[PDB]
Amino acid sequence: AAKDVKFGNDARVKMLRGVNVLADAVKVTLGPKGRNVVLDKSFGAPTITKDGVSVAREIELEDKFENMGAQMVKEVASKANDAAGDGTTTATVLAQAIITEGLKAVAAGMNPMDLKRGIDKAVTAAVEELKALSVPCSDSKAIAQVGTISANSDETVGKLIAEAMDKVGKEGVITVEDGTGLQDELDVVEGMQFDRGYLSPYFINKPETGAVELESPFILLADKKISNIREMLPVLEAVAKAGKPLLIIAEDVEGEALATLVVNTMRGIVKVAAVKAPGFGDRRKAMLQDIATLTGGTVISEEIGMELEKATLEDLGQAKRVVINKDTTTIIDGVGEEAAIQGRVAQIRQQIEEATSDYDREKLQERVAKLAGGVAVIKVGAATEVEMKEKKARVEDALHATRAAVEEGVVAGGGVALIRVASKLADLRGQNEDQNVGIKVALRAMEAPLRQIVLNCGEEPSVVANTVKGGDGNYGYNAATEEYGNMIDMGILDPTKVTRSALQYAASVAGLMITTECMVTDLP
Amino acid sequence: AAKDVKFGNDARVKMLRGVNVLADAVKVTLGPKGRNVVLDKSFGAPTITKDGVSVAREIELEDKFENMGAQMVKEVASKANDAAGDGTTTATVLAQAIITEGLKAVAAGMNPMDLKRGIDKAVTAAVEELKALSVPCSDSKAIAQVGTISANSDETVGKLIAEAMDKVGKEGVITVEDGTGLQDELDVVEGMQFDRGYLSPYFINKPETGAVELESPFILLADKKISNIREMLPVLEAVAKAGKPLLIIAEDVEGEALATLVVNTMRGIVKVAAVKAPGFGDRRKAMLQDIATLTGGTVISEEIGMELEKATLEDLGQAKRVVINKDTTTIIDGVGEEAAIQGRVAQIRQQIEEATSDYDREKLQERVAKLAGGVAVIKVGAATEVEMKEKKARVEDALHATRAAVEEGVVAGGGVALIRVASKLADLRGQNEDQNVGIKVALRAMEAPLRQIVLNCGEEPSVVANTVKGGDGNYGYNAATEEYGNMIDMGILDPTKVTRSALQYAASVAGLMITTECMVTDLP
Amino acid sequence: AAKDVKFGNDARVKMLRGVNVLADAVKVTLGPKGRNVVLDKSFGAPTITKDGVSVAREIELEDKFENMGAQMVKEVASKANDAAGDGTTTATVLAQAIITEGLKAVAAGMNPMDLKRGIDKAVTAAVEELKALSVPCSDSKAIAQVGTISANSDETVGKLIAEAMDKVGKEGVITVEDGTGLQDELDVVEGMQFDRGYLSPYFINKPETGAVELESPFILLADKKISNIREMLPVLEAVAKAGKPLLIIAEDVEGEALATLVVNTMRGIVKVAAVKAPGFGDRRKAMLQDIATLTGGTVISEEIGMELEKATLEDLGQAKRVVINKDTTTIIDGVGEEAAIQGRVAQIRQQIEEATSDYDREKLQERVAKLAGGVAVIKVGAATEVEMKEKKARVEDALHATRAAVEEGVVAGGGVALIRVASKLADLRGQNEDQNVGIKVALRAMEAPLRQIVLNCGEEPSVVANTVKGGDGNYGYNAATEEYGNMIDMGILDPTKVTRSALQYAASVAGLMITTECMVTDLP
Amino acid sequence: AGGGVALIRVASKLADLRGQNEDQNVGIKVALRAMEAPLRQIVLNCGEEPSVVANTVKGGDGNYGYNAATEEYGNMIDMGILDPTKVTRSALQYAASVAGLMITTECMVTDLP
Repeated sequence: AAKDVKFGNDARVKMLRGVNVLADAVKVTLGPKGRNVVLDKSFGAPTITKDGVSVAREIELEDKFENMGAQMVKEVASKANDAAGDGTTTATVLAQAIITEGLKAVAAGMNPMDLKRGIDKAVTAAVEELKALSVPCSDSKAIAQVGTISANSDETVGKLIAEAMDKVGKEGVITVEDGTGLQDELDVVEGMQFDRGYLSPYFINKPETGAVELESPFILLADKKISNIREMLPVLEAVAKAGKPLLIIAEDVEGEALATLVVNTMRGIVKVAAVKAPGFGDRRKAMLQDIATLTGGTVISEEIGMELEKATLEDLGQAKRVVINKDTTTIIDGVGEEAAIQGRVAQIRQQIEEATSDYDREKLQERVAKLAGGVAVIKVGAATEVEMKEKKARVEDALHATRAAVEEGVVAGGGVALIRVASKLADLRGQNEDQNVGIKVALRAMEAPLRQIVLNCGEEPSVVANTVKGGDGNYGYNAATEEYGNMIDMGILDPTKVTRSALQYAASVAGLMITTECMVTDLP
Repeated sequence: AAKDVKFGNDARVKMLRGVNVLADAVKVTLGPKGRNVVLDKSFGAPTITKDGVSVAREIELEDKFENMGAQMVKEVASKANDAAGDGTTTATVLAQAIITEGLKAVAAGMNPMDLKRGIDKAVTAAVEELKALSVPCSDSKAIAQVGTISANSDETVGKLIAEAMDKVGKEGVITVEDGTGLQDELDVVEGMQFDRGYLSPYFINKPETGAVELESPFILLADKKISNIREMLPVLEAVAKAGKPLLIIAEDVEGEALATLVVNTMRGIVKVAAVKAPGFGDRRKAMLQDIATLTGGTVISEEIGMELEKATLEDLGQAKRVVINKDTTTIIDGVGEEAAIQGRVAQIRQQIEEATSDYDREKLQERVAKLAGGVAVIKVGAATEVEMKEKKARVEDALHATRAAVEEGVVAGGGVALIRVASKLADLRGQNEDQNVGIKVALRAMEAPLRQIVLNCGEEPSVVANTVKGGDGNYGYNAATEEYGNMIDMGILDPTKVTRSALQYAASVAGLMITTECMVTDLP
Repeated sequence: AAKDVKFGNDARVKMLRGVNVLADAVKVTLGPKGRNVVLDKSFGAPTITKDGVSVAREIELEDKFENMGAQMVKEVASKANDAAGDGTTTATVLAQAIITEGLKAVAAGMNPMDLKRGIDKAVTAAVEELKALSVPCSDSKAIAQVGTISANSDETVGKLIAEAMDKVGKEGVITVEDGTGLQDELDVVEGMQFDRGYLSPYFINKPETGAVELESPFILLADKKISNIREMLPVLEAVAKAGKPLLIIAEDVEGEALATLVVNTMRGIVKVAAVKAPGFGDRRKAMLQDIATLTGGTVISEEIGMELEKATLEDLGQAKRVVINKDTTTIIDGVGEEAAIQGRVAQIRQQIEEATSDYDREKLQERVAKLAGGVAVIKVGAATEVEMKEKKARVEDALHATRAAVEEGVVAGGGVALIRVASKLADLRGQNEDQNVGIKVALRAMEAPLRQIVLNCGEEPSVVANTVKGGDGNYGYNAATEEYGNMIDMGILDPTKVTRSALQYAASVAGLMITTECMVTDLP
Repeated sequence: AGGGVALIRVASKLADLRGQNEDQNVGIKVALRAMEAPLRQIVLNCGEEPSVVANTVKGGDGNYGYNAATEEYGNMIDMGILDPTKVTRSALQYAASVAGLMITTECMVTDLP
C-alpha cells in the first residue's frame, strides 16, 4: 500500500498538534475539582465520566499523523496503571508540558540529541530527589490512613486492607469478592499469582474492569507447544457437557487452536482462557508441576508419554475461581490437597538446601514462598448490591494505592512533590547549552500538573505555583479547601511509585519523540 | 485613511521576509568574487553593476510590510556609507544575520529585552577588541599603501594623496578637480568646508554624483529667515542677467521661498541651491562673517539696515567652484582678497588670545584651522577624458579610504578582523539565558561577511571559517587568490572605522527590529 | 516603485529565454541563403527583409527579464556594427551558443567565475590565432579585390575605392555624396573628422542612415558650457531669417539650452545640430581654434570676452556640408581660405619643432594631419537616382569593409577562420575542470556560425562542420557555390577586425551574464 | 575501519585516477565525491558541521578518523569503530551497479493509475 512520507518539521508539528489535542481532551479531568467529559455512544445514551483512562482509551483522531502522535502517547501513558494503578493523567500532562517546549527548542534550532540527554539527566536527578523526599509507610496505622484516603476516607476499608496485609504479609496476594451479607470476611485460601497476562483481549469477559474473571473453571496443564484445535477436541467436548469454564495453561498456543479459541470467545460459544506458563525451561516445568499439585490435575507432556487427545476431566486441573489480566494471573481457591501441598513444600525445601547456586536458591525460595503464602480474599458486604459494588471498587483502588505505598513509601500529592523537587534541582547543569536548555525545559514541564490543578480550581495558576515553590518540605496548596499547608497533615498524598513512573515515562516519550525525523503511514 | 495593523509574529515575519530579500539581492556583490546584478532602467537596455549601494537603492518590494522592512534597513545601513565610505554591503549582511537569528530566538520564546541587551553588550566588547587590534596609520608610507590598495595598485595616486595630506595637514579639507593637462597637479587655493548640506535633492545639478556643483556662483550671506521670494526677486533677476549660478547660505528659509526655489530648479530658471548656515547663534554669525571676508561678499542683516530686496551683485560673494553633499558643504576658490583674509585671521588670533573660556578657545581654534591655507585640490591630468574620469572616481574613493585610515587606523581586511575578535570574545557572558543566547547570536552573526565572500569564491565556507578561527592575529584567507596568510602582507586591509560603524548600525537595526511588536501601514 | 526580484536558476532562465528568442529571430537571416523575414509596420503594408541588424533593432519582448536579456544582447551586438557594419549577426549567434552552454554548465554546478575565466582565456587564444592567420590587405590589387568583394563583385566600386585610397593615403578620411551625372568624380575637398557624435538622437535628419546630414549649415564654436537658450537667440533668429541650416559645436550643452534645441528640432522650427568640442582643456581649445580657422568662423568664449548673445552669421563659420555619425562627426567643404589654412598649418609645424615629448609631438602630428590631409568625396554617378542610391549604399559598405581590412589585415569568411582557430586550439587547458569546460564551451560555440550558415544552405550541418575541421588553411565550404575549396580563391572573405570584435563582445556578454545571480525589474 | 572512515580514506587515495576522456573523468569524480556521503551524513546526524570533519579526516592517514559517540577523534580501530570489509565492499559495488543501471535508463513502461 502506498505510504505517505513526511520529513522533519511538518511531521513533528503534526505529532505535536495531535498530542495537544489528546492532552487538552484528557487533562481537564485532573484534580479533585475535575470537570466532566461526555462520551458519544451511538447505540444508546451518553455517559458522563472523569476517568482520564476512559477518555484516553476513547480518543482517536482523524488525520493519520495526528492519530499517530496521539496513539504513541496514549500507549506509553497506559503503563502508569500497569505500574501503580493510577497516574495516566499525570503522565499525559507531563508529556504535553515537556514536548511543547522541547519541539519549540527544536524549531528554534538546537541539537535535539543534546536536548534529549539534558532531559534525561534532569529526570534522573528528579528520581534521586523523589527517593530522598519519600516517606516510608509500613505501620498498620499508616497503611490504614493511606487506604482510607484512597477510598475517600473509609476507615473500615482501610482497616480491612491493613488486617489482610498483616495476615498475609505485605507481599501476599489480595483479592476482592462480593460479601454474602452485610458483614465482611477476611479468609486464607490456597492459590498463587504469577506474571502472565492474557494471550488475547478477546478473552476479556469483563472489559469495563480490563480483566478476565472465571468461576469454577477446569484447568489444563500441557507443558508443550499448542497449535491445533484437534488436540483439545475431547477436553472441549467434556467441558461443554459439564457447562463449567476451562483454563488453558500451556507452553504456548498458536495457529489453528489459537484461531478457533479466538473465534469461540468472540461468538461466546465456549468460555475458556489461555496464558503462557510462568517462567521458562526447567523452572517453568517445576512451577507447572507445583500448579498441578495445587490444582489436583496432572501435568501432561509428550515427553512424559500422554497426549492432549486423551486427557479427561479427572486429570484436568480444577479450581473454584481464577483471575487474569493483561499483565498478571492468579488462582483462587484451588482443589489440590493440603497434605500434598505440604509434601511438595518439604520436597522443594530440601531441594533448596541442596541448591548451592545462590541464584537458583533464590528462585526456589520464591517458588516455596508463593506456594506456602496461600491467598487472602476480602468479602465486601453492603445493604444493597450497588453499595457493595461501589465499596468493592474503592477497595481495589485502595489496595493498589497501598501496594504502591509499601513499594515506595509515600510523598505529598497534588504534584507538590514534583514541584518541590523541581525547585530543589534548580542548579543542575549539563555539558552544553543545548543540554542546559533541556534542563530548563524539564523543570518547566514538571511545574505543569499543579498549574493545571489550580486552573481547574479557578485561581490563577502562577500565583499558587510560585507561592508553593517559595514554600518548602511538605508545604503545598490544597485544592479541596483551596488553602495552603502540609498535604500529609491534611491527609492528601500519593504513592511515590506513581509519580516516579509518570515522570520517567513522560521523559521516555519526550526523548523518543524529539528525535523523530521521518514519519510514514498508509495513504487514505 | 484606514490603516492595516499587524502585531507580533504577523509583522516581524514580514519584516524578516523583506530584509532577507534585500540581503539576497545585495550580498551577492560582496567580496573580490562579487557576482553581477542586473538593475532595470526604463529608458533602454539594463545596466550590469556590482555596486551593492545602487542595488539597495533600487530595491523596493510590492508588499507594504516587506517594503517597510527593506526600506528601513536600507536607510539605516546607508549611514555606514555616509560615515566611512562604502559601509553598505557589510552593514546589510550583518543586519541580515543578526535580524534572522534574533527573530528565530524570539519565536523560541525568550525575553526580547534581554536579547537586545546582550546584543548591545557584545557590540561593546567587539568595539573594544577592534580598537585594540587597530593598526595605526600615522605615516606617509602607510597612507600611500592604503591609497594604492583603495585605488587598485595606483602608486602615483597614493603618492599624490600623501603629498596633499602633508601639504594641508591631516584634518585639512581636500577635493579633486579635472586635470587641465596630462600631468597631475596639487595646488592650494582659498576655501572652506562646514558640516552642512543642501536642503532639497532638486538642487543636485549632478544627481549621478550625489553632490551639487556650481561654477563661479554668487554667495548669499543673510543670517535670517527667508520668508518670501520678494527678497529673492532682485537677486534672481541680477543672477539671470549675469548668466551665472548662485549659492544661497541662509539662517532659515520659509515654505514659500523653499517651494519657489524648488520650482525654479525643476524648471531650471536659475542654478540656485540652499544650505543651512553653519552652526548656530554667535558662532554661526562669526562663521558667516569669515565666509564674507573669504568670498569678498557682504553680510546682509536688518540690524545693519541691509535687506535682500536692496541687495546687488556686489554684496554677494563669489568663488570659482563650490561642492555640496548631504551634510558636507565646501567653498572652493573664494574671490575675497588675501589682505582681508589675513586681517580676519589676525582678528580671530587676538580673540583666541583673549579667550579665557576653553570652549570658545577651541571654537576659535577650529575657525582658524578652517581658514588657514584654505583648501588643497588635486588636478587629475590624464591622456584622455575617460582616463581622467575613472582616475578621478578611484582617487576620490581612495581619498575617502585614506581619511578613514588617518582617522581610526586600519585592520586586516575582508572582514577577517570581525571573526578574529569574535573568537577572542567567546568567554563573554550575560546575566541570564536570554543575554547569553543574544551574545552567542551576535558571535555567530559576525561570521557572515567572510562566509559570504568564500561562498562567492565557491569554497566550503564552514571549512574556511573554521581554519581562520583556528588562525591568529592577521592570519586569514585571501578570497582573491584563494590562499591563506596574513592579510597585512597581501595588502587587503579594511579601514577600522568603516567596520566599526557597520557593526554598530547593524546592531542598532537589529535591536530596533527585535524590540518591535506592532506595525501600522496604509492598506494596499 | 516596488521592483520584482528574481534569483538563481529561476532568474537566469528568463535571460536564457530572451536570448533564445532573439537568436532564433536574427540568426536565420545570416548567410547567403538568408531566409526572408517580415517586419511589422503600423503604417500598413509590412516589409520583407533580411537585414539582421534591423530585425534585432525591432525586437522587444513582453516579459521584463526576457526584455532585459534581449536588450543587453542587442546593445552589445551593436558594437559589431560600430566596428565594421557586419558581424552583428555573428555576435548574436556566438552569444546564443556561449550563453546556452554556460548556463547548462552552471546547472551542472561548475563554478561560474572559473567558467568565465576559461571562456576569456580561450577567447584571447582565438584572438591571437586569428592575428597570426591574418593576411595583409594593402596595395592597389588587394584594395580592389576587397572592394569588389564588398560591393558584390563590382570592379567598378572596387576601382573607385582603390583610387580614392591612393589619392588620400590610408588614414585619409573619405566620404560619399550624390553625384550630378552618369560619370563618377573623385576630388580633394577641405574638411575634417573628429571623434564626436550627435548630442541628441533628434538630430538624425536621415533616420534610415542613422547619421546627420546638413546642406551648407552655419557653424558655431562656443568654447564654454551651453545651459540657456538665451545665449543662442540672435544666431538662431538670424539663421531662421536666412533659412540656412545650423550646426552647433560647443564645449558642453545641457539643461534648458539642450531642452529648447530638442523642442525646436521636434517642431522643425530651425534645423540645428549640436556636438561637443573635441578633447579637453588645452588640446580641446587648440582643436577648436583649428576648426574655427578651417571654417572661417570665430571661437566664442568668455575668456576672450565675446558672448554668444552678440554672435552673428558672419561670426559663425561656414561649410557646404557636415555629417554626424553615432559616435563621430565630420565637416565637409570648409569655407576657410587656403591662405589661413596654410598659416595655421605652419603655426602648428613650428609648435611641433618646439615640441619636446613624444606625446606632444604625436598630438600635434595628428592635428596637422587631420587639418592638411583634406577630404575626398565619392560623387556617385549613374543614369537614374535609384541605381545611384544602391551604388551609394554599396560604396558605403565597401568603404567600411576596406577601412577595417587595411586596419587589421583580412581573413577568409563564412566563419571558416573561427573554425580553423577552433581546430588549432584543441590542446589548451586550464588549472581546473571548470576552466577546461569553459574552454570547450568557447570552442564549440565559436564553431556555431558556420553550422548555422550550412543549416541555411539546407545541407546537413555537422557533415560540413567536420569536413571543414578536417580541412586546413583557408580551405572551406563556399555556401554560394555549395562547394568546398579555398575561400581566398573564390573571393569569400571578411575583415579580421569584425570577427575579432564579434568574438570578444560575445565572450564579454557571456561572462557578464553567467556572473548574474540576482535580477531586479519593475513590477508588470 | 568503520564510520565510513575507510571509504573516505580510499576516496582520498584515488586523487589522480583518470579515464579515456573528460566524460569518464567527471564520472570518476562523481564516484569519489559520492564516496564521502556516509561520513558527511553521519556527522550531520551528530549536529556538527559536516565538511569540517570530512576535510579533517581526509587530511589524516592510516586510520585516523572521527568518533560520533565520543564526539572526538583518534585511531578509529582502537575505539573499535570498525566494520567487515565484505559488507562495505558489497554496499559500494551494489550502489555502483544500481546507479549505472539507472543512469542507463531511457524508456519507461508501467501501468496507469
